[PDB]
Amino acid sequence: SSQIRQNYSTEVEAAVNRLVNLYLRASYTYLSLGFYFDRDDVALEGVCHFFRELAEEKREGAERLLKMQNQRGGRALFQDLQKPSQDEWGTTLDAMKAAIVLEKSLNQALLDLHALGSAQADPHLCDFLESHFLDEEVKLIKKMGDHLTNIQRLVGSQAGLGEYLFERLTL
Amino acid sequence: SSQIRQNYSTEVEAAVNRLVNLYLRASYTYLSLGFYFDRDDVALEGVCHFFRELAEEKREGAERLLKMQNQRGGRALFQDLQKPSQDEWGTTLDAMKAAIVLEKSLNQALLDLHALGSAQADPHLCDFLESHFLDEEVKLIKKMGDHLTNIQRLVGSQAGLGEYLFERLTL
Amino acid sequence: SSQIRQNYSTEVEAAVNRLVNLYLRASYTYLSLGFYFDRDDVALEGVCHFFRELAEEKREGAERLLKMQNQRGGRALFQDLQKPSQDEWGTTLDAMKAAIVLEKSLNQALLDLHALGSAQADPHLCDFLESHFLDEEVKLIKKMGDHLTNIQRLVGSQAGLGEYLFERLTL
Amino acid sequence: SSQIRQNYSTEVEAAVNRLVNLYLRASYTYLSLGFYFDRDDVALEGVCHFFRELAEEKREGAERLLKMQNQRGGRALFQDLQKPSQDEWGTTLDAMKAAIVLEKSLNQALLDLHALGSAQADPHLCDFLESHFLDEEVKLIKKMGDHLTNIQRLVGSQAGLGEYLFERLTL
Amino acid sequence: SSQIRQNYSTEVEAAVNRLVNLYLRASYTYLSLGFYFDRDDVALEGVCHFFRELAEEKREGAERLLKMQNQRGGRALFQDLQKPSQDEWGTTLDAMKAAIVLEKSLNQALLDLHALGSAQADPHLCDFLESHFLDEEVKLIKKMGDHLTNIQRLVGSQAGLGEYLFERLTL
Amino acid sequence: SSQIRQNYSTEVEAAVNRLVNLYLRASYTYLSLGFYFDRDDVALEGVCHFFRELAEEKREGAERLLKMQNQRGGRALFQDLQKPSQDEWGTTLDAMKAAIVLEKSLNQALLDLHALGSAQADPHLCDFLESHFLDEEVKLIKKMGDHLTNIQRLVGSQAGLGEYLFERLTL
Ligand SMILES: [Cl-]
Ligand SMILES: [Cl-]
Ligand SMILES: [Cl-]
Ligand SMILES: [Cl-]
Ligand SMILES: [Cl-]
Ligand SMILES: [Cl-]
Repeated sequence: SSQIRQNYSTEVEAAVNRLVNLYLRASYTYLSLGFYFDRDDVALEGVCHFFRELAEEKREGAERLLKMQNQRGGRALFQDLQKPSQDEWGTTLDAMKAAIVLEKSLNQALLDLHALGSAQADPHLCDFLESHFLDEEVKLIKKMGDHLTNIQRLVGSQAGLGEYLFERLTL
Repeated sequence: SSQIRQNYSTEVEAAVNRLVNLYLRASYTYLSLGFYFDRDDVALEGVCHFFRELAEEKREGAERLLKMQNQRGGRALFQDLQKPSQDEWGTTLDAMKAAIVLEKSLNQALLDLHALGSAQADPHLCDFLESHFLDEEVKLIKKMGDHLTNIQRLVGSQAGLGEYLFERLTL
Repeated sequence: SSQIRQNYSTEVEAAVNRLVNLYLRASYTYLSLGFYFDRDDVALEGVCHFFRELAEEKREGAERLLKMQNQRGGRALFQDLQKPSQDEWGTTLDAMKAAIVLEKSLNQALLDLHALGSAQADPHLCDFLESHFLDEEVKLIKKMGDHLTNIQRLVGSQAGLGEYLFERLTL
Repeated sequence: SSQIRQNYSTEVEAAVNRLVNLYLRASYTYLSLGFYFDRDDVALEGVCHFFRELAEEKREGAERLLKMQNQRGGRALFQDLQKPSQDEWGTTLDAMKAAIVLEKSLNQALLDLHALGSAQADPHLCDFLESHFLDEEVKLIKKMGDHLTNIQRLVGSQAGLGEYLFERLTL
Repeated sequence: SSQIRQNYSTEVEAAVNRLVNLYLRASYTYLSLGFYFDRDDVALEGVCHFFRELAEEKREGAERLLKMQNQRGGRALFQDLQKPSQDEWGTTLDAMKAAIVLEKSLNQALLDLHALGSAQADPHLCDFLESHFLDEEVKLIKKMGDHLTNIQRLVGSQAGLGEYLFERLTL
Repeated sequence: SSQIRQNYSTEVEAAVNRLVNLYLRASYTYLSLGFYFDRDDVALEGVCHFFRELAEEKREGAERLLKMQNQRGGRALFQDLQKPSQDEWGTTLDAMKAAIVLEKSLNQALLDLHALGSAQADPHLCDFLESHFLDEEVKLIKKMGDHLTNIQRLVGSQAGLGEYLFERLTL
């Protein structure tokens, strides 16, 4: 039992460890998406770079949650990281749809945890999510929605052409 | 129905559009106050500049609310902008009293919307108001109260003299 | 009655206040067009930026007219600002057509006021419109006509593709 | 009754004045701890500097609370500052334990006030504590817990040696 | 009993601890005066800054006395800090009169302690007061007397006007 | 079947994907070791930093293997990442022993894969391991052996003292 722990519920502690698992899983998914778009038979470098950058952001999320865990006197506990849901990710469109689905699930986890922190009267947890995750997630989802719209407008008749142009002129 | 929208109530969406209307109305009021104090028969440049600067701040408020609207997947809807409540604004004192009344009504709108966001369990809205409006509004109201006190001390016997001196040495 | 006013007709004064209303209305229209193209389901950033920049130019127009009003000893009077004619603006093409219609109506207001100033023998008003509005308006209308032509050439068979390319390579 | 005060409960106002008293009392305690470790018969300069720096941080806390008090239109009221609980503070270990006890009581005061602000629907107070105190307090308590652990590992057989080494290589 | 203490009377040691209490009390008084003049209904920023700066100087005085205490091998002992004599400080005039009364009492404490050090044949104490307090106190009292005279000349018929002008053009 | 693949055996391809799994698992282990030594009740910052840096190096290893996979025309395939073998890592000594065990198993995987590449007559694979992994691994193992020796010499009678000193003066 901790020298520092104050106002830090076991329920929050545990949900924080699950969120770390989710973020790491997200990182892994993006590592898989990034290297799929680096395949010689896919070869969309801008799409590759976009997903690799998200791998990194999601790893950094987990790391910030682990630091906060320790700052509040909780105990990091790690679980198995499950492999991404797919081994091949189809088109840029398919991939960006899967990424928005993923982000909406991270975002709902963030909101679920905020609500718990709020029911537990844990304002530092609530602020920590407010300052470092909730707005970042909103901005990212807006950006992906923006991309989806542009990808979709570009499919038209000429899907290859549109995929090339999006990668070259937007990403 | 939106690709991005998550945890964003129609009630919040609508209140955000009304707040945009309020901020724009406030901007307009300050544009009118600014140009009244630029009249050759009023000629108080420091008072002019103070109100023009607030016109600009309130426009920027509306713009930030419109951006957030889009970031959450809501739909901006614009209404008629009603003209300022007055065509002539009297003394610096009169004007600063009207500006504090205006700001207290914007501030109560902000607090009403925070409360709604809080009842709707919308922590991103609550944080967004916290980070960009509530403290800014408090600081502005403090500053106007400070000015009012100084204007009032300067009326004394010699109202013209006091109005000149306030504009020259404070604004 | 004014210490400074000379050769400044009540007819000009009033038409100047109406032109201010028109410019502000134009600004508002462009604010609405700008945020429509920032929607996640429209997502054309170059179109957004083009219209936001015009919001700003039209606000600055009104501000210069209000300053001149005061410089000539007239009295600024503000009216209700009516909401933009549309809540959704369709394609880039639709939007640019609406913007040219708007600008042609501002331009005819400018010319109507010049003619009045000319009938009233008010050379300072005539010069002020000449120096700060008439050429600026011509240049803007030329630019919009240029854009319209390019948008139209790009519709061809492939409307999404053409809308993307115009926004990416021209705006 | 105030020209500026809005949504600022007498209950919050009073609790803010008590928190100011607590922070100042904390400052005083740290001033006493700092000068005890500057005694020629204690002579641990790094421990001295650590506590003097906290004296300063806690004074600055009180000052920020007094500023906010005025910004919200409340009235600062000062009380007697009670002397520190001890005139001599024993070992570095003893001192750091007393400092963690102190900080946990400041931290619980902060949380109590946040809860009150939350029950009173006072989001500006809640944000102000979130932005300037709650995380700072968590970080400080983590740091003191870190120090305690290191002090404790160093006692072992050789308490003087461990106290010297901690002061020389950590503080 | 001290390894370092030489020619340092218990009578001096104790009077030094009382002087520390006096200086801290003075600091507190000035902290209260500073925040009173930051009230929105008082709003005299130059008066605020003048008193806050004295809060700081008097804290630094106490700190230098505590350092010397330790340098001579005496033992710092802290007492209760009594609250300022007033919760509201009236006009700038009232406040500056109270500050001169306060400073004259600090100054008489300094002189009383010098006399004791002189009777005890403690030249280092006498020099320490000479080098760091007696002249500083004289200069401060001269400055406050200068301010009082200027405040008094400005009351005349027009007290608000004079209070504003003093704060704007002198402080 | 690949446009680029030449002299790249399915046996190598598969072993490369398993090595990626091993490196990622190693990264995870080091992430867990790093945050254990950041606990307030462990508090050895130099040990924390040493393991976090290895988390990063092992992630970069996996990333370089995934890039090479794609460069040779193989297909990255990801598996479940198993959780670290321990939730708590004991002393610095315990941790460094576990890290050397881990590295010896990575190193044997590297050598096993080199041998396979050598039996398959795949000189590019052999060179790639030579240039980017085998020497790096040797250097790291030497460094850990160096650390182990120093940790062990420092246990002596005084284990806490030795753990503190190693972290402060070596890491
Ligand atoms: Cl799975
Ligand atoms: Cl109206
Ligand atoms: Cl209308
Ligand atoms: Cl007491
Ligand atoms: Cl008292
Ligand atoms: Cl396992």
